[PDB]
Amino acid sequence: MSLDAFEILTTSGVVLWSRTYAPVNPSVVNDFITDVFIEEKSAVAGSKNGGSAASNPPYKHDQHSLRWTFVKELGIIFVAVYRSLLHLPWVDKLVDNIRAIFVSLYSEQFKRPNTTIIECINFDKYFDQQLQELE
Amino acid sequence: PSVLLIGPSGAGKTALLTLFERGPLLNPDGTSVGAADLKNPYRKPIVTSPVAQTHTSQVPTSVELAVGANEDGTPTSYKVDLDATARKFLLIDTPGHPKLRGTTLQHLLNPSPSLTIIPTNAPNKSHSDPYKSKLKAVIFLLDAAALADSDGDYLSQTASYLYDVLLSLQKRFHSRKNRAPSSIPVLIAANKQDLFTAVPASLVKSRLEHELGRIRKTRQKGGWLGAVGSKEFKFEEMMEFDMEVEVMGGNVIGDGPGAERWWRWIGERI
Ligand SMILES: Nc1nc2c(ncn2[C@@H]2O[C@H](COP(=O)(O)OP(=O)(O)OP(=O)(O)O)[C@@H](O)[C@H]2O)c(=O)[nH]1
Ligand SMILES: [Mg+2]
Repeated sequence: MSLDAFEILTTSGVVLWSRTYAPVNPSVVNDFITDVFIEEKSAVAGSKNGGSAASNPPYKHDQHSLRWTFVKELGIIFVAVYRSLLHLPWVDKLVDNIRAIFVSLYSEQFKRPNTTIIECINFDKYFDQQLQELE
Repeated sequence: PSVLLIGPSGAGKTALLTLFERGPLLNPDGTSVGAADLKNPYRKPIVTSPVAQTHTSQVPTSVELAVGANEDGTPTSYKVDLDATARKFLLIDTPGHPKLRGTTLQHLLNPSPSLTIIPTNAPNKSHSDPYKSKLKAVIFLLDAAALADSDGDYLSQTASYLYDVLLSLQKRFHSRKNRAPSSIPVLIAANKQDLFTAVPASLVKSRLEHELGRIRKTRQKGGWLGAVGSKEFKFEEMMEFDMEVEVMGGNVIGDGPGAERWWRWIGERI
């Protein structure tokens, strides 16, 4: 516990799944995708990798940017939230594999084209099981 | 059967989209209409909230939506389930970031030729039957709570975007050649309306005209959106170009006018 909020949001912005422990300013993540995906100054698609950036002022100040995963086929992004350079590497282990669970369980659903609705409601159970294994 | 959602980031563009889809999915009391699990053929996905958390859209998303108009009903609400007996249309949310606005406008500017088909899984430059992507309406969504701020950057940059948006459609009218002109009615929607600072629609209409018109003057010194000769720019001038411009309020979240007024505008226009 006590490492803030985890979010699972689509390329187009909708948040499929959210877990929030501390109140996190929306703009934090909002600033994050703005630079990583829209302006793109210092990022390369990968798993468990670099997760660093500073946005400049096309869209605001930005902090420096958690650790994150991208699934191009499904267009979902996985953000686990640091506390400004506090940490414990488990989230890395957490965030990439945790896409592997989420993808596994709901990968089929992104195929349906008409809607932004992926119902992943039972997920939280799995999530807890995972959180403990890293303690 | 397409209506374009347009506006700057934070407008609640992507979130309004979410609101309309989950409408039929939960009864009043925000109940999941489908938690009687294990109905293979028909069961609608369970939804936990009438609108979901969102962050800034990095891509257009086109979403499936049906408008009910039971007779005398006008467009019925977006929260009534249907199972058909409905006009069907595509609501396409779009990115608001200034970098991502441009592609959308290219669509606005070329009339029929482009049409309005987005190559999903990305931007350009899984269920198949005779479907179309006609463009009959465009919605411009703004934050009427942020508009209140004295920083006044929002109205200026927001009105500027609207200026292009309205301007492109104007160029679209001059593109009737591609002999088959279509009138594009535009809804200017003042969102974030449960917030106390939310600027009233009438004011948003009035401010925009003032901001837009000045921009033309600002740009003219540097085409002339609206009338060839305008003492001042009104939305009413845009009619000349077959553009029904309407300022209407609403809120995606919280207590307020609701989104139905918008929704009623949309159904009347497909
Ligand atoms: N209180 C309140 N919040 C709203 C309203 N409409 C939208 N929001 C919130 O505004 C936040 C940002 O809006 P989004 O829809 O996610 O962003 P966007 O409008 O798609 O704009 P982009 O950044 O270009 O993608 C969301 O968290 C919404 O919950 C509203 O009417 N009232
Ligand atoms: Mg969005």
